[PDB]
Amino acid sequence: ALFPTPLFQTLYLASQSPRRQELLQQIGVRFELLLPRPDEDAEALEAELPGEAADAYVRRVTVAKAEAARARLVASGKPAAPVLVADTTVTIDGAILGKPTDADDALAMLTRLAGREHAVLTAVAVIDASGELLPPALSRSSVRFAAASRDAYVRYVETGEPFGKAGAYAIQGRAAEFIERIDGSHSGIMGLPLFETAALLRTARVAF
Amino acid sequence: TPLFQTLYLASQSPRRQELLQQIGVRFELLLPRPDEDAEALEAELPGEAADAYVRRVTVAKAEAARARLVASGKPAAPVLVADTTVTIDGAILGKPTDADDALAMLTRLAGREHAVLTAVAVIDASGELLPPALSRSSVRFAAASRDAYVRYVETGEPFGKAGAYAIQGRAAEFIERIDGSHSGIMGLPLFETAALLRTARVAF
Repeated sequence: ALFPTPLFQTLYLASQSPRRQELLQQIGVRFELLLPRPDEDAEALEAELPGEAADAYVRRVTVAKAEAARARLVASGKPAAPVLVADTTVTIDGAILGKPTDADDALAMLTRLAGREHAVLTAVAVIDASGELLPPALSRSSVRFAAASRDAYVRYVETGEPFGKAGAYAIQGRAAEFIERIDGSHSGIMGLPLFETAALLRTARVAF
Repeated sequence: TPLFQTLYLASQSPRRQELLQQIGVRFELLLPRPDEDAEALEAELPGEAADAYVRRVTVAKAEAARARLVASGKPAAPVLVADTTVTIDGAILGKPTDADDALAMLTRLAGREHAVLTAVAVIDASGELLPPALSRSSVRFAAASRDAYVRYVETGEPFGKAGAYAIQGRAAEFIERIDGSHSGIMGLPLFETAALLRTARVAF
């Protein structure tokens, strides 16, 4: 691993996520948010295709996010620097789990995860300062939930933590009470795998 | 039913304090008094296994925390302690003594798998020491390079941590993979800790 001398003090972060922001701060990366303009439909890039495996999906979506972020940068007229994006999916038996629509949905997702392993996959992509897409990296992790009990899961849902979370849980919150083990990358599970992200940032000559 | 709204955490570690707050548990602290040699509790025994070491030190911390509670005159409530060690090739790696020691530790961990063992113990409000729990994790470091380890030591992040790295900091850059518990590696394994706290009737 040969790290060339850095040329860029600041990275453009094309992410609204507080977790991804926190994880960049954890490795000492300075960043400027570069968020989708009012006229951009950022949600459209995240639609799945049919029969598409989860690893294929998250990679594809991450590449599109990267391309949209770079086009955003060109149109802003702001000075050239690398741009970063990422995407995360939570799956069990190949099925993608989204955010619960209500308490009963949250309960049903958690009872599905309970007593089993599931996979959390995060892809990260960086477009360098000259506009070249670097190879996206995929972080694969598994997460084991205790069987616990229905009442234990109801009690968790009643805290409200499941809402807005893919798979009805957050690893960095109260759900840690049910997580027996993980295998892979805790930062990856949270939405930005730091080993692979650091590597892309050294390649893109970002100082940290 | 939970009976206690709060417990005592007998720990000076910012990481253990943050982790406990993460699961929504309210806590006061029982910190060592200035004239209490808290460091001597962590002395290894000659030829002692890492596993036995962390267990034994955690029971000793629990009993010193019991005496602190008693001395303080504060009300009965549960008491929580934990201890963490890093091990590779059967050897125990503690907190580095200086920058040279931190570099020697990291050089020993580079390109290899090591284990991080954290024991946790709770004394319930009645004064009964519950069975301790042990969280075992493994961590894989990339080879990286001497130079890259030198720069990391330069940041100061190795100091105060067993094995001379902080998983929740810049060291994440050379950690390829973990298996076990990220909170356990940081010093308070939340799965095992939560279970003890439910048994001790702490509200959260």
